[PDB]
Amino acid sequence: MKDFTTYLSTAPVIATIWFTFTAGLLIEINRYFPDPLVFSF
Amino acid sequence: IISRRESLRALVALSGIAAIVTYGLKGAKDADLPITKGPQTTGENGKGGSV
Amino acid sequence: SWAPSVFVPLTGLVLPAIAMATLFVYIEKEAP
Amino acid sequence: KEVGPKRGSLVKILRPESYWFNQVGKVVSVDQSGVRYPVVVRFENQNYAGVTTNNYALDEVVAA
Amino acid sequence: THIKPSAQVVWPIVGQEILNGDVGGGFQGIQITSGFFQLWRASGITSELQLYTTAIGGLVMAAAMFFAGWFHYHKAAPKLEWFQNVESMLNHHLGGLLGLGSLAWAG
Amino acid sequence: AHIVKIYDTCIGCTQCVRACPLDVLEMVPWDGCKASQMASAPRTEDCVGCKRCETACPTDFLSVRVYLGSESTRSMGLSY
Amino acid sequence: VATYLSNLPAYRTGVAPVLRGVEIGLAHGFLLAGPFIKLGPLRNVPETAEIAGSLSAAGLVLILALCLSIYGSAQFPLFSADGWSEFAAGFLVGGEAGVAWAYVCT
Amino acid sequence: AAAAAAAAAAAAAAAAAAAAAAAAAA
Amino acid sequence: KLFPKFSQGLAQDPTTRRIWYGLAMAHDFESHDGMTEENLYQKIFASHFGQLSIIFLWTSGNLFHVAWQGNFEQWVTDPVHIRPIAHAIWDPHFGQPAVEAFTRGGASGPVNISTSGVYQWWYTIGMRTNQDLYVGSVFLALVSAIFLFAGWLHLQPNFQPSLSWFKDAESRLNHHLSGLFGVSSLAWTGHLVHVAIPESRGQHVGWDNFLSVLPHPQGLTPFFTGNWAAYAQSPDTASHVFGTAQGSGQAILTFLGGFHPQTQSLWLTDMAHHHLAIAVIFIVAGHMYRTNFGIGHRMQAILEAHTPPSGSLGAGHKGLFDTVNNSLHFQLGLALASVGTITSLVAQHMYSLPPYAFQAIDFTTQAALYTHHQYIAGFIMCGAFAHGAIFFIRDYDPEQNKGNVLARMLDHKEALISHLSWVSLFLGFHTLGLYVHNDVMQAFGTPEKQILIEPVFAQWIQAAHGKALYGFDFLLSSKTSAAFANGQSLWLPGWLDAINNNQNSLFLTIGPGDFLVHHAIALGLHTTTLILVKGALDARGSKLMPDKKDFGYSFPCDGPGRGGTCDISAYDAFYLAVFWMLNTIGWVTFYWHWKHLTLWQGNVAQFDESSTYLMGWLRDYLWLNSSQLINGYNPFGMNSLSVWAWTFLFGHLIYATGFMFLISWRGYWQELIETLVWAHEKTPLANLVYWKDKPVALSIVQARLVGLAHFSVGYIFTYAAFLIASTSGRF
Amino acid sequence: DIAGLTPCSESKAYAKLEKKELKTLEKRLKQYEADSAPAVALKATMERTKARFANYAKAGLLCGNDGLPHLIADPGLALKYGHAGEVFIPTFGFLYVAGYIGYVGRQYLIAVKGEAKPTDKEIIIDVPLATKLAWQGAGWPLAAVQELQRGTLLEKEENITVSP
Ligand code: CLA
Ligand code: CLA
Ligand code: CLA
Ligand code: CLA
Ligand SMILES: CC1=C(/C=C/C(C)=C/C=C/C(C)=C/C=C/C=C(C)/C=C/C=C(C)/C=C/C2=C(C)CCCC2(C)C)C(C)(C)CCC1
Ligand code: SF4
Repeated sequence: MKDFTTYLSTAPVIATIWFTFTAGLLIEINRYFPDPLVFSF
Repeated sequence: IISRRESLRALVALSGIAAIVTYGLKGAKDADLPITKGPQTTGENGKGGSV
Repeated sequence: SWAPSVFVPLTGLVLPAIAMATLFVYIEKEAP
Repeated sequence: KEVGPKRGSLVKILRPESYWFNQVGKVVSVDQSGVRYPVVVRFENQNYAGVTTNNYALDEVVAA
Repeated sequence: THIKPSAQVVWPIVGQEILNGDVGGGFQGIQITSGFFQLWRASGITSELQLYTTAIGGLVMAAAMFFAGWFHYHKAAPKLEWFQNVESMLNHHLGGLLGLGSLAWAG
Repeated sequence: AHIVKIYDTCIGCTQCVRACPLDVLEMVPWDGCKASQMASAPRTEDCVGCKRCETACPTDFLSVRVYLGSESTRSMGLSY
Repeated sequence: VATYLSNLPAYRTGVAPVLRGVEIGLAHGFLLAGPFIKLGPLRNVPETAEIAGSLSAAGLVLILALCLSIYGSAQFPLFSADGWSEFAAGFLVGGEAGVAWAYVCT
Repeated sequence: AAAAAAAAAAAAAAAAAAAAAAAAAA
Repeated sequence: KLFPKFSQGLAQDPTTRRIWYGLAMAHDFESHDGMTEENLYQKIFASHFGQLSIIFLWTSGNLFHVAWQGNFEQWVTDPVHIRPIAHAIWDPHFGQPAVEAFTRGGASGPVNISTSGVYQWWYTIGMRTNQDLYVGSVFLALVSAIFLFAGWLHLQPNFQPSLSWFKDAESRLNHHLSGLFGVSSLAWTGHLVHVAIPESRGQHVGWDNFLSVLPHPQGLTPFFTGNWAAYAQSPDTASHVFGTAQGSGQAILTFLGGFHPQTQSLWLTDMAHHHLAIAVIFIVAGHMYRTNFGIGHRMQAILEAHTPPSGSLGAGHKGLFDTVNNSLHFQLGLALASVGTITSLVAQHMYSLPPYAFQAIDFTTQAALYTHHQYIAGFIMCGAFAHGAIFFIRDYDPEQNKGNVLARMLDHKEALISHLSWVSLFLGFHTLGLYVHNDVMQAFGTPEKQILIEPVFAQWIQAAHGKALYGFDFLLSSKTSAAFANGQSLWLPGWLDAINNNQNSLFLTIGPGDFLVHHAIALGLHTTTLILVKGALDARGSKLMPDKKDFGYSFPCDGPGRGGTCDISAYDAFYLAVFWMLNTIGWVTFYWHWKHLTLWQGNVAQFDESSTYLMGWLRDYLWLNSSQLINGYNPFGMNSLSVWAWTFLFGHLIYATGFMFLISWRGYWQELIETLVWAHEKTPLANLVYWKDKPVALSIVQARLVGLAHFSVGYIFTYAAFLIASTSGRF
Repeated sequence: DIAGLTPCSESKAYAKLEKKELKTLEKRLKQYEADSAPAVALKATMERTKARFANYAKAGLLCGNDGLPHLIADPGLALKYGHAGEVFIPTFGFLYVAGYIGYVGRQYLIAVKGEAKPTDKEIIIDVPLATKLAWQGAGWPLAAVQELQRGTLLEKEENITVSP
């Protein structure tokens, strides 16, 4: 499955994994921090 | 009357003369051109709403 | 007073038709 | 003697109208005759026609 | 007559839960327009159990179709003169697909 | 009459002549290359300027070169 | 039809161009008056419906007669500098006659 | 037609000078 | 065969593009057959008489149709409620409801309401009667015939100028600064002080009694003695009535600032001291350059000697003079750059400082006069870069320009274009991204989550000019500052009363809707220059095509080779910018009009709520204000807006016809014409007819121009229909 | 009150618009039973809404004529009046992450050119290499300004030109 991990390491597959990472990170933050218009403390 | 080119060029141009110089006065039909009528009822109001 | 019913069919029907014609016959002259 | 650089040296192109101006490639062969443009250079950078090689003269071509 | 058809519900995160309108029927969601609820009353579904069992029947059928393209390309793929039997294809597609399909749906 | 002028960066691979759809180009002897040949355009009266020659030249900053000049009835590609 | 095209005056070579333009003039004479006399700006005036529409249609014949002579000075036994000038002359005289022939046919 | 004929009689002398300009330039 | 008398290479063209290119490169004098440089300058010089004789015939046409078909003598007495008249209508295609719906303004027949606003300009320069307007029309019609005859005579071989007469940049720039700018403005203050000042005070100064009326009651005695403040003793009061003597005043050169109280225009007296002051400076600046008398400055020693040390600017400006004096496209490109910016400066300074009486009360006049001189400024500014790009091909000489500042422009030319491409990309990301952020927050019902950045850097400037709405108390809002206290008798109290009035366009109050749109204007300015400066710099070549200078400025392409070179020329790099120009001037005029609609209606909060997000641009400015426009004609009836309703659909039609020449390109069409040629050559009885010029499809460069023209005409006619009818529909 | 403004805890059109939104939510809430999840969702929307207004007034956001939180993007008017969290804190909270993505993407391209064929490893991202540069690029301004001092950041006039 080394050839299968090359496919997982191509350009659009890493793009669609990292964008689910980065959106999915910002979605969970914007759940547990509702509406951050301004940097509070 | 006309049979050559330059005779026909004169007759078309003179027939364009004879229609248009009459069309301004005698040829403006009562039903065709409402601009060649009299001043009717109203219209001379402001542009509406505000200024 | 009779001007705007005469000069407008000149410039708009007649004088352009002369310019439709003379500026067309000039186009396809065979150059000597 | 053998004019031009060696068979496989790195080189820098100085032809200002070439696509690889100020750019580094490998000489592949230098033709030893009275040809105007003997020095054949291969590149990794392909041009807008996909052609990775060109002939250059002796003077448009500088080492390293 | 009064309850608007709705089958898409969004997640309440950035204020996008306002897209869950008051579609009626004790329910909030995007009012759909693709008319599946009119298929399903025409199919006489009447329960969300029937929709769930034919959704599992859809996942099963999709993996069967992915198997079939895998099988009929990688494992056992047809020859050229199989495809060039256009008499046999039209006899099967007019009779079996279109004919027996509308016999089965009438049933 | 388009202006086709070729240059000394020609290598004589005659791909421009084979690509010319109007026989504008032909191959003349010339000692400045290994193939001993350089193109020539004796028939630019017939050229349309469709530039299939300089799509085909391998040399960087194309050796053949077409300058779109004044168009006659043969340069506009007319059956009429 | 090879029979019918040898009848109508565009292809009658054995006719003088004056009579050629005269028959073409009247044929387009009492015909293009039709749309002006029926559905121009004066449909609903039952006295000017035949007057101004025919007078406008005679103006259109005057435009087409100039439009023919413009072609003869542009382009150059009709295809000549003289045979066309006799052709456009017969179209003007034949066309004005046919438009008056349209108003007669009331 | 006072200022019409006076401008026309001025345009007569203006055209006569134009006949001087149409010759003395070439 | 005969029509392109200038290009014999077009005279040998048997096709129908002979007609199209006989028209379009007829004024490209540098490429005509047998043209020499002495023959070049003489045809340009006579053509400038041709432009001048058209302008004065045009202006004498405006003076005639106002004097004959207009109501200027009726508009003088009541300049608020009586609407102006441009020229009466004779369209015999009209119907009777379309006669009586266009009779307005108290006139007899149908009329057009003049939105150009030449009444307000004429009423404040002293015109009162129609007999004063016919005299001005007959005067300019004489002067237009002078410039027609002058352009004829300055081509005649006795009167043809020498080649060195044109290159005398010393003597022209010495005469045009001092005479054409100074003496002209000195003479215009002569028209103001003698005529236009006392005409507002109710005193007829005509040609009969101008040698009898003293302009000032102790005239020419302060000028010869020295007490020039005697000319500003009793000015027009704060209760002056324009056109009468009621509270008149007697000063001729007052320096007040701010506005007249009735007209809300500039004072006539400081407009007299204005054009007097710059007349003195232009005459003094008109004695700078060394022509023939041993004194003055040589242009050949000011450019070349300003070279900074340590190689800051290469070889300095060394050698530019022979590339400005000999090149015309450099001179034309500078002139279109200068005029195109002082065309905006006309537009930016006439809504805020309206110079003519009862302007900024006539609202459609204000809308037309701003939008006109912004698109006129937009086209002139992109032509500066166009003829700047023609300079690098036709006129640039690198051997003449070794190392000057002009060649260092071409040297670091990628640093210019990539830093423009960063600024344009940063602005477009972060202006659109803020509007989309605001639009989503409007869509989710929560306007509080918007990004509303207050325009601090401009409100700081307005407070520094004297706007105490924001309370920065900085310079002129600061009452204990220096600049406030150095001018309380000089020029400030008129100016400070005029800003803090909330109902004029002098330094409008701004909020975050104005933050976003100035950055959008900045986007549109930086991107339009990105396209144009790239069109100038890469006019001589790129890595894709290193001999672009060999083809010329306006060529179609360089073939499909090298990946494909659609739109590679600097002409094709100029034309893309006209789209981004009309976009940009579309953004400045949407923002001008809609902030002024909400100002003039009174709902000044209806802008600031809705301008922060792009739906409010759509559903509150385009949707809401086009209500009475599109109702210009309906099956119920029609009104005075139907000529602007018809044009509004006429503008959409030319616009979309422009996409036909832009999306469809040439070669679909050339094959379609080849079927039409067949169907013409085989049709019986139409074979009598045959063409002379062979029908070919419009060329590639032509299709750009014809499509851009249909794009631009339909763009202009659409917005001008919306601008005039949305303003005058409710006003 | 900096530039004609007012605190949102002090303005009234802000509180009027808060009461405008909670009015719209409650007249939407009335159609459902108090146990129903279409009403549990709307009351959870309100408590996200009412806390949002409480938190904007807590931070001292500036309202104006329209009662909306206005931002002040100038240091010296945000540092002086306590508003660096509006723009001046996220203008460096961004530019940390921005140049981070730039530096990681830079170091991945620099460390791929010394290979056999580097175009293959722009399709097939070397994940053990790319994640290694991803973690260790967390001190990228500390590494960039050291590279800025050498002359190794800016490549010289080996760069490609047309006709200078
Ligand atoms: C009566 C028998 C029969 C039936 C029912 C079908 C049915 C179908 N054929 Mg078909 N075919 C047949 C005989 C048959 N074929 C024969 C004899 C040949 C050789 C000449 C072909 C050659 C052929 C080609 C070359 C193609 C098809 C395609 C299709 C599909 C059309 C797509 C569509 O409209 O969706 C209708 C969808 C459905 C009705 C869903 C139900 C699907 C059923 C379960 C599968 C079809 C029944 C199957 C043929 C019976 C064998 C079962 C299998 C386990 C062995 C459809 C599934 C096209 C296609 O989609 O390729 C996959 C296509 O490209 N057929
Ligand atoms: C003092 C003597 C003098 C004067 C008055 C002029 C005057 C003129 N020359 Mg000239 N010339 C002179 C000496 C002089 N020349 C000499 C000695 C030479 C040889 C070295 C030349 C060589 C020369 C050439 C080669 C050309 C001219 C041209 C012109 C004309 C300029 C075009 C124009 O009208 O724009 C004038 C522009 C303005 C008035 C606007 C700018 C003013 C301000 C800054 C703009 C904003 C304020 C604005 C006025 C407000 C408007 C309000 C209201 C009017 C709407 C103008 C008639 C050109 C021309 O048209 O040919 C006849 C031309 O091609 N000249
Ligand atoms: C001071 C003003 C000025 C002057 C003297 C020139 C002079 C020149 N320009 Mg330039 N230009 C200018 C301003 C100026 N330009 C501006 C403001 C722009 C930007 C819009 C340009 C953009 C420009 C380009 C891109 C090019 C030139 C070119 C030329 C040269 C050829 C002239 C030509 O093609 O005319 C002929 C002009 C026409 C036939 C007009 C074409 C049609 C236009 C768009 C008008 C259409 C209006 C439409 C019909 C409106 C009616 C609508 C209807 C419904 C009412 C000549 C040296 C060309 C050149 O030098 O080639 C190397 C060239 O390529 N110019
Ligand atoms: C509405 C139409 C439109 C838009 C958006 C643009 C946008 C742009 N043009 Mg322009 N252009 C247009 C019409 C338009 N143009 C037309 C009609 C012409 C005439 C042909 C031109 C001619 C033209 C030229 C000649 C030039 C430009 C340039 C630019 C760029 C300016 C820099 C900028 O603002 O970047 C900001 C860009 C955006 C905000 C758009 C991006 C949208 C988002 C942010 C992307 C991500 C969203 C999402 C995730 C993507 C979804 C896809 C997928 C996942 C489903 C930008 C891409 C210049 C350029 O390249 O400058 C760098 C340049 O030289 N354009
Ligand atoms: C391409 C090219 C070209 C063109 C160019 C252009 C087009 C330009 C433009 C330019 C421009 C368009 C510029 C502008 C400028 C401006 C400026 C530079 C400004 C400044 C300002 C100022 C300085 C101000 C000041 C002030 C203030 C602050 C306010 C108040 C007042 C005062 C004065 C104090 C040419 C042709 C040459 C050729 C070559 C190349
Ligand atoms: S130009 Fe067109 S025709 Fe002439 S050679 Fe090149 S390709 Fe063949």
